[PDB]
Amino acid sequence: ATVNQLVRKPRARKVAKSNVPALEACPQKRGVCTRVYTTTPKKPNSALRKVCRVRLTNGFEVTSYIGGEGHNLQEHSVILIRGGRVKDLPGVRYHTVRGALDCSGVKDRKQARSKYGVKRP
Amino acid sequence: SMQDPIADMLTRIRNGQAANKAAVTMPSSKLKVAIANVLKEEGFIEDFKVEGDTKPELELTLKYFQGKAVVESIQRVSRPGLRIYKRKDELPKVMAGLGIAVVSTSKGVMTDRAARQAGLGGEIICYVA
Amino acid sequence: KADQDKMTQALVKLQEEDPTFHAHTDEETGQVIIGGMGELHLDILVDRMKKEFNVECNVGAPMVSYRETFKSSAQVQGKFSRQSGGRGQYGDVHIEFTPNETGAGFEFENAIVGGVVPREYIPSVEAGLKDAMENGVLA
RNA sequence: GUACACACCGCCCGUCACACCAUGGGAGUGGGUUGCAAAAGAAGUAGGUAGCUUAACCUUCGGGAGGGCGCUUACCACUUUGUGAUUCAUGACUGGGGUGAAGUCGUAACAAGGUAACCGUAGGGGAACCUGCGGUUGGAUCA
RNA sequence: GCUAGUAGGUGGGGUAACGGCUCACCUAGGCGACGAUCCCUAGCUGGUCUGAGAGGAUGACCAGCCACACUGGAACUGAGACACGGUCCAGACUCCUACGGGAGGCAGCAGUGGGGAAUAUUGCACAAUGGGCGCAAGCCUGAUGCAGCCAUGCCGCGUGUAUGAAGAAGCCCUUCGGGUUGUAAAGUACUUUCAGCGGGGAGGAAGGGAGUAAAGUUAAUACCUUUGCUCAUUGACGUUACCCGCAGAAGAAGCACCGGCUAACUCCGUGCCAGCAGCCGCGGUAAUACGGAGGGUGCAAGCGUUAAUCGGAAUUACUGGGCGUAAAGCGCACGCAGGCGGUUUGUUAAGUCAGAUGUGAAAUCCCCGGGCUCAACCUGGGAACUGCAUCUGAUACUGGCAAGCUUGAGUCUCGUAGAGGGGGGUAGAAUUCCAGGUGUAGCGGUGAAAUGCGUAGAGAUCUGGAGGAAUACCGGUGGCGAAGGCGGCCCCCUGGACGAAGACUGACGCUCAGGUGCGAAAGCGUGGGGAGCAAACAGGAUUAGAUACCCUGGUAGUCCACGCCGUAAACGAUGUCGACUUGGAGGUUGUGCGCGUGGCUUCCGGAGCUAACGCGUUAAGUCGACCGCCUGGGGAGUACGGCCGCA
RNA sequence: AAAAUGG
Ligand SMILES: [K+]
Ligand SMILES: [K+]
Ligand SMILES: [K+]
Ligand SMILES: [K+]
Ligand SMILES: [K+]
Ligand SMILES: [K+]
Ligand SMILES: [K+]
Ligand SMILES: [K+]
Ligand SMILES: [K+]
Ligand SMILES: [K+]
Ligand SMILES: [K+]
Ligand SMILES: [K+]
Ligand SMILES: [K+]
Ligand SMILES: [K+]
Ligand SMILES: [K+]
Ligand SMILES: [K+]
Ligand SMILES: [Mg+2]
Ligand SMILES: [Mg+2]
Ligand SMILES: [Mg+2]
Ligand SMILES: [Mg+2]
Ligand SMILES: [Mg+2]
Ligand SMILES: [Mg+2]
Ligand SMILES: [Mg+2]
Ligand SMILES: [Mg+2]
Ligand SMILES: [Mg+2]
Ligand SMILES: [Mg+2]
Ligand SMILES: [Mg+2]
Ligand SMILES: [Mg+2]
Ligand SMILES: [Mg+2]
Ligand SMILES: [Mg+2]
Ligand SMILES: [Mg+2]
Ligand SMILES: [Mg+2]
Ligand SMILES: [Mg+2]
Ligand SMILES: [Mg+2]
Ligand SMILES: [Mg+2]
Ligand SMILES: [Mg+2]
Ligand SMILES: [Mg+2]
Ligand SMILES: [Mg+2]
Ligand SMILES: [Mg+2]
Ligand SMILES: [Mg+2]
Ligand SMILES: [Mg+2]
Ligand SMILES: [Mg+2]
Ligand SMILES: [Mg+2]
Ligand SMILES: [Mg+2]
Ligand SMILES: [Mg+2]
Ligand SMILES: [Mg+2]
Ligand SMILES: [Mg+2]
Ligand SMILES: [Mg+2]
Ligand SMILES: [Mg+2]
Ligand SMILES: [Mg+2]
Ligand SMILES: [Mg+2]
Ligand SMILES: [Mg+2]
Ligand SMILES: [Mg+2]
Repeated sequence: ATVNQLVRKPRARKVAKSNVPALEACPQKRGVCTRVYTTTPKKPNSALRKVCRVRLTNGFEVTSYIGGEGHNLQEHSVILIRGGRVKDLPGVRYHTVRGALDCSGVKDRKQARSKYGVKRP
Repeated sequence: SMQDPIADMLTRIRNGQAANKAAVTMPSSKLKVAIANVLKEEGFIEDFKVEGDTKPELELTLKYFQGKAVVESIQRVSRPGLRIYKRKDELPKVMAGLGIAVVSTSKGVMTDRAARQAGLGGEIICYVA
Repeated sequence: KADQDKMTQALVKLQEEDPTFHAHTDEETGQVIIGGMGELHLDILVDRMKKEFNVECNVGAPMVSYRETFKSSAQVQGKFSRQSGGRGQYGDVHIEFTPNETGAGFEFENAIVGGVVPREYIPSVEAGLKDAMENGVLA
């Protein structure tokens, strides 16, 4: 582009949208579980990945992934969610924070305990 | 149409050097002759000669060293579309001083070194390496 | 359903207010069941919802989760053939259904003889039955 | 030549069926903001003066000057009415889009893909498309 | 598009003051594509973060400025307010009431509830600095000085140090030989920061209050004032820093990670399950990728994760990118604003350049230092603040002004070639139809058929007539045109190009957003025309079906006039103008004297360029001027809105 | 002449 054209119309940047809109520029957001269920991953993966529909305090209802093996989350459970999408799960853009609020830490976990809210054995 | 005669001169030199031409002739002008003097004094061209009166023509004798053109790169800096003026402290250094920058000062056209010695800034006409 | 979300919150608060109050949504029926130590207890709670929580509600009898079982035994055939060009879909299985011991649930028997159904397809047959059994065969 | 590379038993298009998601339209419905045209007139300030009243000054000793109060006018907040604009939410139903899963119907393109393909336009047809007119080569063939 | 106190003027009034500030009158102005008006968002700055920089992002703490103080509004007092802890009115809330009426405003400090992922004590002292009042003493000060809580960050230090083979047990692994943990631990010899206990101990303190003295002042050795002199006296922090002594390694390490990216690998368990995951992917029975263990790697009172900004991203490219085929040249042209502009002299000094002067708060950043045991932290000086204004200079270049010149551009004189355009006329061939003659059973069509046509005489052949459309051959990588396009011959009207030799004008130019014109085919409107061809439609075939391809028919349309539409793979998928840079073989059209010299065009190819293919003096090489356009694939050139259209 | 298809 020529300088004269750039004077008339300057170089234009990009908006860049967030992959975690429901968080609304917050590290975590509290919400209540509206439905805890399992879902199948997209090809080429096969499993029954655990997810939960959650209505956030901000008023957004989103799906969150329940990481770790085993959870005590039922409908009407208050959980803290953080950013983090799941590749093979379509529409899950958030993760539940284990070991916070009503969410419990993973049992029999000896490695990466802080990531699953487990206290030092 | 023809709008930048200086860039044309620089092109003729460049295209001549690439075509291994002994000399390059062009329509003459006071500014062209001034730059030709600076090139000659800095040892980028062999000699220049202005001939004619009604329509003077400037012939520049190009110099090739070991079968290689002395002028490895000649580029216009300030141009009609975008004029470039520099203060004495901002004068450019071509090829870390190994090249020259033809600058038009209030005391005439000269190299960047000469202008920096005279404590004069001006319009950066071209870079000649 | 606007008050349903409020009802959730109301039940939460009610549970905090009274330990004996127990709120639990039966998964099978999909209906929330309110437990109390007395009729009057539950009545007061519901009245509280209507007023304090401003949640209009109407009590009802908890739905019952029923199941089905074949009362008779009969040998049957299931044939599925869908070939009209290129790769098709053929599958025939002769399965005998008999009333199992009450509480024994499903007792599938692979009595395939002559390897008519290849071993690889056998688990699928069983799995397909299981899924179909989970779905209602009567009601 | 090629859009094929477990390599034509390749690749691959659209309708239809089902599920899900975002979104457009939709008799309308509920909010936010706002334009215009009016109405309204608390308090305050300024202007005028039915009446009422008055420490300091003047005085012929009666009054006078001036002031205050009240009243009145102007300006103006709340508030009110009508009619528009804009924005957001929601709406029976409906349009197309995307994502599913070894569904159904064909086989349109890629080889000359078996009628070369494609572009614009028009008409027709369950669907991919087909046909006319003009255009392009980003088609093979030639012994 | 916007605006009636609106723009200006005049007079009057008003303010501390200028002013439509206000009013009356007069004039009709003012603003805006250099973005007005309107909509959305937002306190601004010194600075902060990131970045090599240019930029990008940001404006917490600190400092300056502005705005607000329950909401809406108004004034009073005063030097200053339209006033956080003033007044009045209205409103919503809370509270009191004898029901008549009252009262109040934490966006001062602390604190409470609520909201939230999440942010502290209803502390102490005016000892110091600063402020209000006072003669002063003093008093007031949630300013401020300090203390509390919090790993929130930053910085410094510690959790021991040497020795120690027994290469112990024990763990893991192993080819069962052994290896690794690992000198690691025991064992031995030391040190004790810090914590703890004890005991010393600064500095922040200046002043103020008593006297006492001299001087000044005065009538006065009065009083007062000033400066010395002397004596008691003022620390919230506070159990201060710091120093010293005592006992004893005692009291003090965790977090993440090891498939690649990425420094760090095995065993076991599980078996497309459970699970993992930033990306690529991993898991279906020999998982360094899941989970556990052993071992290692990295960091450390932290370590991870999430959110967020910049960077990497030359991925909006000013620095610093592209557009033949990857995304991207408007279908073509004219042209206003705008951008840019040959050559010469003089003039001016706008830009530009130089120097000077004022300013650009302090802090911060940077450099050189100083001070806390060091560091973080604090501080002196300097630098920088890249800017702006003004003055004095320089004048090359750019600009302005003036005069020129001819080389760009243009005019004229003459000739040439051309399917360039518009209008009118005409010729020959062929098809179809109509009438008649001759003649007799087929014709036509296909891969093969059939529909169809024919004894009501077809087809074939001959003669006459009617009508429409298109112009064989010439004919060509030929020509003409801005593009779209343009083809018999003749005339009429008309545009452009090129060449030769002179003259004339004197930069009169180039590009061009918006605007305007032209713009294949199809299509649309009105009125004509209609031979042939042919969407649609019909029948016959083909086929599993055949809404096709093939056959027999056939309407709109194709044609003309006028109007509309405004699009095509409108393509060289290559914007326009100018200059420059090896060659060869051709075509077409001028011109000079076989050899020159112009215009246009085709193929091939060198350097160079290109991702490659290719392009290659007709550039996609080398440069300059201006414009258009692109920023992953879908969604989508679609929706919505606007404009245009009869549709 | 006809000559479809193949998670
Ligand atoms: K997998
Ligand atoms: K819909
Ligand atoms: K609506
Ligand atoms: K086709
Ligand atoms: K078509
Ligand atoms: K005004
Ligand atoms: K006036
Ligand atoms: K800034
Ligand atoms: K306010
Ligand atoms: K005062
Ligand atoms: K004080
Ligand atoms: K650039
Ligand atoms: K112009
Ligand atoms: K000049
Ligand atoms: K017809
Ligand atoms: K252009
Ligand atoms: Mg809607
Ligand atoms: Mg009033
Ligand atoms: Mg096909
Ligand atoms: Mg085809
Ligand atoms: Mg093709
Ligand atoms: Mg058709
Ligand atoms: Mg704001
Ligand atoms: Mg950078
Ligand atoms: Mg006053
Ligand atoms: Mg006050
Ligand atoms: Mg207050
Ligand atoms: Mg507070
Ligand atoms: Mg809360
Ligand atoms: Mg007090
Ligand atoms: Mg490695
Ligand atoms: Mg294993
Ligand atoms: Mg990040
Ligand atoms: Mg960048
Ligand atoms: Mg690029
Ligand atoms: Mg393409
Ligand atoms: Mg392209
Ligand atoms: Mg073009
Ligand atoms: Mg033009
Ligand atoms: Mg100047
Ligand atoms: Mg400063
Ligand atoms: Mg000049
Ligand atoms: Mg002519
Ligand atoms: Mg031409
Ligand atoms: Mg047409
Ligand atoms: Mg017509
Ligand atoms: Mg026909
Ligand atoms: Mg036909
Ligand atoms: Mg187009
Ligand atoms: Mg064309
Ligand atoms: Mg194009
Ligand atoms: Mg070539
Ligand atoms: Mg459209």
